[PDB]
Amino acid sequence: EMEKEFEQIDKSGSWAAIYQDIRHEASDFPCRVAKLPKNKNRNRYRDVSPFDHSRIKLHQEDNDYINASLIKMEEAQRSYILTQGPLPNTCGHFWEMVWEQKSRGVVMLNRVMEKGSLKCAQYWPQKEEKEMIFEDTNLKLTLISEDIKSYYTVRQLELENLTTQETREILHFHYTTWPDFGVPESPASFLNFLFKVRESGSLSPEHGPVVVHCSAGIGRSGTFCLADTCLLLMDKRKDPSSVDIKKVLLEMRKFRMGLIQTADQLRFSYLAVIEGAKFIMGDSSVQDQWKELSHEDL
Ligand SMILES: O=C1C[C@@H](c2ccc(C[C@H](NS(=O)(=O)c3cccc(C(F)(F)F)c3)c3nc(Cc4ccccc4)c[nH]3)cc2)S(=O)(=O)N1
Ligand SMILES: [Mg+2]
Repeated sequence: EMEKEFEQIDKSGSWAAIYQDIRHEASDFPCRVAKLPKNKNRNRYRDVSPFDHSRIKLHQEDNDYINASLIKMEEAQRSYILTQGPLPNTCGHFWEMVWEQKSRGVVMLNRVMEKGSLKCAQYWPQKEEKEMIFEDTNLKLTLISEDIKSYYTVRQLELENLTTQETREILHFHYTTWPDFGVPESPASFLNFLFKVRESGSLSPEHGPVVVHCSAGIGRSGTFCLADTCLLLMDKRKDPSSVDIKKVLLEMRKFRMGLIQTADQLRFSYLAVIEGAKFIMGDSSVQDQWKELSHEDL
């Protein structure tokens, strides 16, 4: 039924109309804290703000603001923190959030520079011997190792609370070829990556919410979370054909504005879920097929 709906949307050529209807029906909640004058330099984009009700609060008394939102999907039983690409002055805040929320994984879907423009600060160390210290938050971050694939890289980071000396291993899943306002090369390349994150254990409820970000934390980040959530629901319900992706996206938009930024990212989300359903329904060949198709060992 999901592919029947997909098939009729394609035949009618109504992706833009469907997507615009979602934009029109999406929740509108205040973002008063994000808009306070003192928080202007903590926001990368003036039109992308976290709603007050779902924003992540830093545990510091000075200013607890960070442009990050808790997306809590009740039925799917999974939470995600979606945030913008950190700014030069909010990298300490970013890691303080990771620490305080007890996240185990960070999913990055953009590159630091895209088409001649900075989209995110270099918030993690590129070299083992050049660790980073965020003085304002008292955290130390070290690159332990990295596994570089053709379109994505997985890194092992060690985050240390300098005050208590406790250290934690943080896994960084960096998708390096997802164009801004665009889509992955194929459902296979997207799913291969998603399942790598799932298999790492990072999404387990024993850990805090995975932190997902792109440049604004809504387009690419929204696509990633929508597909994951829909696949979770299909695996959970007695009838996987009951999953209404448009309803799931409207639910996600109650927690952060603008998730899914183009009609084609919405269409791609359908393809990813339709393709991923094969695995949910049993198929044990699709995963290797996805890896092969993704050409990750290029
Ligand atoms: O696939 C994506 C889209 C990126 C993205 C999404 C939103 C923004 C916020 C920008 N604010 S602004 O300070 O660059 C900006 C730009 C224009 C107007 C504007 C106001 F509405 F006037 F505030 C703000 C931004 N770019 C547009 C382009 C766009 C146009 C039509 C439909 C969809 C997107 C709209 N807002 C930046 C990156 S992502 O990193 O979330 N992944
Ligand atoms: Mg070296």
